[PDB]
Order: sequence, then C-alpha cells, then structure tokens
Amino acid sequence: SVAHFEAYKATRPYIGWCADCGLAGSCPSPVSIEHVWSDADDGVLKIQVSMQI
Amino acid sequence: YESTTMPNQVGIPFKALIERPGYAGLPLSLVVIKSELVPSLVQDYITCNYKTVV
Repeated sequence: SVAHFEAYKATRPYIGWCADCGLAGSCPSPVSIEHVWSDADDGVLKIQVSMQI
Repeated sequence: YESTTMPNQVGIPFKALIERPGYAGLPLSLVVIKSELVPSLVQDYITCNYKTVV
C-alpha cells in the first residue's frame, strides 16, 4: 500500500486446500503454496504462502 | 603536404612522411588505440522469463 507494516495487518492469514496433512490424508491445511517465483542466480526461492509469519 | 592511407592495426605506430621536398618537418606517428563501433540500431523486441498467473 503505502506502508509495509500496515499492509500485513490488513491481509490476515487464510486457509487453503492441501492434500498433504502429514502425508496422511487430504484436508484443508493452514499452509499451501500460492506461487513460487525463481529467476535468481544464487538459487534463492521466493515462496508465497497462505500463512503469515 | 597531405595524404597517406594507413592500415588499422592497434598499438603499432604507423609512420607517415609525405611533406615538402627536404625533410625538416614534424614526422607523423599515428596509433589506433581502439576502434569503436557505435550502433545506429533498431530495437526489435524485449524478451524475458514470464510468470503465468491462474
């Protein structure tokens, strides 16, 4: 937005479907991969996820 | 007075003398440091890796 801190307050964590729930079954999981973007040359993976850390 | 046609080779001093009869003038030494291919180009396109979003 205009302030990064303020943006993260606004954007609360959400659920997503994940088929892995300890590899024991398919359930709605709190963690899911939204998109992974990579094009770095030092092997760095930029991961976007449901959860907020 | 004027006029020699020297070859382009880098760092090698070409000696040109072409002055009036009797030599007493300034001897011309000329070096090519680098040649510089300066473009007059057309931009065809930009390409890059892409993120398709569903």
